[PDB]
Amino acid sequence: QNPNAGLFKQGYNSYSNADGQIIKSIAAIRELHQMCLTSMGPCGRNKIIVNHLGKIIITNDAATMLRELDIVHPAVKVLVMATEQQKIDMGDGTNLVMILAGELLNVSEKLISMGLSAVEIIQGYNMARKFTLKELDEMVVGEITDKNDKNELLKMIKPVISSKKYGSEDILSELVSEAVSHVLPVAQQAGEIPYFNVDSIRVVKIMGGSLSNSTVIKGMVFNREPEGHVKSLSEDKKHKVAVFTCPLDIANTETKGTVLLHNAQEMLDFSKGEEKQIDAMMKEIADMGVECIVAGAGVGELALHYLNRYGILVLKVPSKFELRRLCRVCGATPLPRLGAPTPEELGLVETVKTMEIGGDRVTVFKQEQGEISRTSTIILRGATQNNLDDIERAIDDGVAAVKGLMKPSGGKLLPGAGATEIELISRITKYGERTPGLLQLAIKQFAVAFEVVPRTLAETAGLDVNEVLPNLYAAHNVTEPGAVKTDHLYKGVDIDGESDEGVKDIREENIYDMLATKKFAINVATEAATTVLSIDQIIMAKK
Amino acid sequence: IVVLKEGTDASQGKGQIISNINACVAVQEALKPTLGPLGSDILIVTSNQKTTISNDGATILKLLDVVHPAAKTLVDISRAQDAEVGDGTTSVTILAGELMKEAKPFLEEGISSHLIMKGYRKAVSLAVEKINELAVDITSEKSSGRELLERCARTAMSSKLIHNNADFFVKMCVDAVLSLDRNDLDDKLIGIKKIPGGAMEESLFINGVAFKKTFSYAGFEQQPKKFNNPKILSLNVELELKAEKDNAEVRVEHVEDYQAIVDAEWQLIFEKLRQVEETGANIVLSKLPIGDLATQFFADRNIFCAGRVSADDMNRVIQAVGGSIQSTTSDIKPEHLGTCALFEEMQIGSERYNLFQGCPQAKTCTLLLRGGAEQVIAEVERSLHDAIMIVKRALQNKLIVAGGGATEMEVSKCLRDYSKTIAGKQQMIINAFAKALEVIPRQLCENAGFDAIEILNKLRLAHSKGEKWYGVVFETENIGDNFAKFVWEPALVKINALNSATEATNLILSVDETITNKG
Amino acid sequence: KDQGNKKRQHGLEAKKSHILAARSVASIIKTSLGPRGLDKILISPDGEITITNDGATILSQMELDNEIAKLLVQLSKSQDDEIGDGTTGVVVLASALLDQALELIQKGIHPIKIANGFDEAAKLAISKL
Repeated sequence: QNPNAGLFKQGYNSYSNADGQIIKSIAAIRELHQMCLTSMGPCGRNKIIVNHLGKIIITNDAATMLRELDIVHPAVKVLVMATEQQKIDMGDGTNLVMILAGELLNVSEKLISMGLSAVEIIQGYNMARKFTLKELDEMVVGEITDKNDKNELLKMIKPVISSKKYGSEDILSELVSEAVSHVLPVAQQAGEIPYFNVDSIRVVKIMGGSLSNSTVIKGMVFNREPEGHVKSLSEDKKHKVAVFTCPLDIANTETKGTVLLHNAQEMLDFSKGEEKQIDAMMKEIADMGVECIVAGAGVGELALHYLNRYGILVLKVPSKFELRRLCRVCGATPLPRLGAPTPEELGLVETVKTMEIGGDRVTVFKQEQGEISRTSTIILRGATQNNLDDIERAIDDGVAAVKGLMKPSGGKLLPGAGATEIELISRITKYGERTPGLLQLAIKQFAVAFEVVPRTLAETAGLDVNEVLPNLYAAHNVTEPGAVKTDHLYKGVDIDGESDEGVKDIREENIYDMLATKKFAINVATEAATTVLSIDQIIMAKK
Repeated sequence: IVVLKEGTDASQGKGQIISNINACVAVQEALKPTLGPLGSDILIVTSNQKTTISNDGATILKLLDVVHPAAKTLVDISRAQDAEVGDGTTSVTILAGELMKEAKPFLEEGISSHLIMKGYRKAVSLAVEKINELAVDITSEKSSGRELLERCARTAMSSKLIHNNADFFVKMCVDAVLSLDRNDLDDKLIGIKKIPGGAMEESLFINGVAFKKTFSYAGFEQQPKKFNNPKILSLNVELELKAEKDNAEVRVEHVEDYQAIVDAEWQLIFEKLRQVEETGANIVLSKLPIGDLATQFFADRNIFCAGRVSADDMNRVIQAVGGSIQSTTSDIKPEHLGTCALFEEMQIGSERYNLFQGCPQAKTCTLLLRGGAEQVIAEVERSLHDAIMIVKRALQNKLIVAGGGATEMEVSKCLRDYSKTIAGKQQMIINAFAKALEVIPRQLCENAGFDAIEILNKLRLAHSKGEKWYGVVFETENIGDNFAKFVWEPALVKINALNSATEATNLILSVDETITNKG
Repeated sequence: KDQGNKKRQHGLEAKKSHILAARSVASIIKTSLGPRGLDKILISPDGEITITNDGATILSQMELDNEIAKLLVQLSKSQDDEIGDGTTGVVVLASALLDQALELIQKGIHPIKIANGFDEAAKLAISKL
């Protein structure tokens, strides 16, 4: 009886923008926005993620959540791609983009209900972004000298461990900073060659003990045992290592070369053939000074017998992924053939031994103060296997956070723990009333959108938002008789588990946010908020 | 048209936390009757169609396979209780779940769970310190080597069907632990075999290993069952005349060839069969059946053989005589052989049982149990398992705390006084933690039939009067000192329980949303 | 795993369901206990029809999913090897103890006090015989 109008395409459900479809798009984000509000901060909450394969996952990181969630709606999908923008270029700050871009759209509803055009809303945030990036350059307080000292690395790593693993912040800091200083060289005035790859730090774990018994190795650790009767090398300096792709056996042909057996007379010659050929090839390897042979393939029985008489440690690594990072320490190259250990393909190792880790014996690969290693290993110990795996995810994110300390302006820092967002409120509203025109509406609301960061940390910490927040606003508002402003840039959001009249200072715990992390987060959050405001309508087709 | 989850259920808010609370209560409610030595037993039917009844929280939660994520966390922490300690998996889940029940009214008042979790971490930190104060170092003090092991085993065996015969069972229980190196004690190294029929007091302790004697094949009244120093040979392959599986197709047109291929099938088997005699071993053990031809040839040379022996029993034979299993009969080396001090096949229980006895190289033992019914003996074996763990941990851990409600009250007693100095929400949280510690002595009285109202209140009286050691007597209902009643648990159990229960509680209270992907 | 097809009986409603379920299985062989007892028609899975009053045959021929009744089958299985003539007598006697136990549960007596009560009851009756 009731006809239909407005949908000329096919049988569908037509949604006109006159019903506030742009508001419904933000409402769909509000469902996901509330998910990230319990994530950011050391007081944040962990989410249980049940994988499609029937695996239980409990983690604070929201990037794992968005990866497991399959998104359709564009405004949420852009935020997922914006999260990947923050995840690929940096290993920290993923919760900053999702929460900020969500609040920028929340305060935009007041402008949409006012009747302010979406294009004029976008123009307001673009002008306020240039005002913010101008301030973010002046919000810089300290900068690291790139001395790469352990204490200097603790200042960077300490705030990174927070918001992920709490209570281990001081314990994990000494473990991570030691592994970074091993693979991080000390140099200046060279920007051509990049340094500190993510693969430079390997993390292994074993059941038993605790984080106090964890140790850091200056090189890679192998799980496999020393199959050969030689358990460890000597104390001589610069032991030569050889990596062979071809298995250890009688010399064969690079193409095929499969040994066939016909009569027992050939088997007697095959045995003596493997005896003379292996003894001839392995002897020339020992004569060249190579005391360790890394075999990427299987090792024959007669190959073990002759190498044990020459005192060469037999070490097998069937995994090619471990051999790739292994070439970054000694510098050896794998040989497809066998019997020609070219010295240019030979590496150098100081110490190869077998250590007992968690009750199991493992053969390590390491060095002492020579032939600098580009790969290190963190040995973790813990009682709970589930919590020990989550610590590994927190350390891996801490390694990618140190990557932001490289050449692209990663030394400068801004006050963290909600200290920067509060000052940006007064600075942007100062530009709002100063800039004439209709932009003052969107510019002032752009500073109000920064109130979510201090409120989020307060809601997750159980603190009263009616107390800490207004005391934090008055904390950055002072009257100074002079040009230089003083008294306090250091008032942050309080992390207390044991109360504290008022709020504390950033200078006490040295908890700050990086400039490269903050400046990149603003650009991604605005472009993500601009993309949602740019969509006034959607078009779909039948699959 | 567009959907965010693509049909993947995800729920959040305070209702999701309440749903996590109801899951912790459901897991707790199932384990409440299983708490304590006198606690009730649970009936669990696995999808494997194996009906099991046990009160041990480890085995219980492993066979339930609860898919609920918040309830599965209580199962994962119970497996950690079985790893770090191995005892008390029932109480660690009940105490962790009770923290969820006491935190439920705080969620309705608007109290954040993070302040609730922070209050427990300060309460446990003070709780572990009080346990160290309650840790009593005792070895030779006011006790001998024999009285320490016996008097502690009598309490674990008290209030049981073995109460009257307990005098005989403590002797075999103490000798079972002392039969192993006191530096490393494993419950798996103590074997227990149930013998149907016979009197309970006639049970014997075997220094070596014994098995079921599953050999079903004829040829009896031969192969003498009593050897002094028999040479034990472990075998793999099958020596029977007519084989088990394979065959061959032979076409012969002659009568002498018909007998030839039958003798050929005999000669191929007799070849490897005669090689067993060339080894010169009196005992032939194999995981595969030893046929009539083999047991008859072994009978003429007075060689004893038993076939189809369980793999779990053959592994203990290796740990007994120090032998090794050889695949064939040809290459058998002399060091793979083994010998005991005595070998005898007992008819106890109207069933034949082979046993090795007097093995000096034995790292394991076997304890035989007898009784009027198989179900009663199973209760004797499980009541023995509870007694072995008390005797084992007594030698391995010299730091003990008074159990049976004693330590549980003292930890809850002092934290109520410590909460008076702390002001704010943390005061009601610590008071809720101390109130949550009252579920352990409660359920001990409810599962044993005692009145929870009178005994607990009377326990709160005398314990507050300046004596810290008052527990709950499990024999005659009353309040009393368990240090005199010899109810003892090591301090590592009470410390790891408060650490693991609060850890699992802090993991569940920190979950706002449960995202489950379908596929 | 597989949350469905899992039922749980605990506490109040569990004790009443266990006694009534064991009573229904016992009420089967009650009329079959005696020299004058009544026979039953048992149909094998192959279709053969047999008529016998033997309790060891009836309890074995009956295929039941009740775990409480499976304990009754294990009760007659262990005694059949020891005796064999007390098959139908032990189940009716055990269910009679369960029927009296259900009455004690309704009076507020814990099942542990009932189990310890029947234990001292047997020791006293054995001395009298």
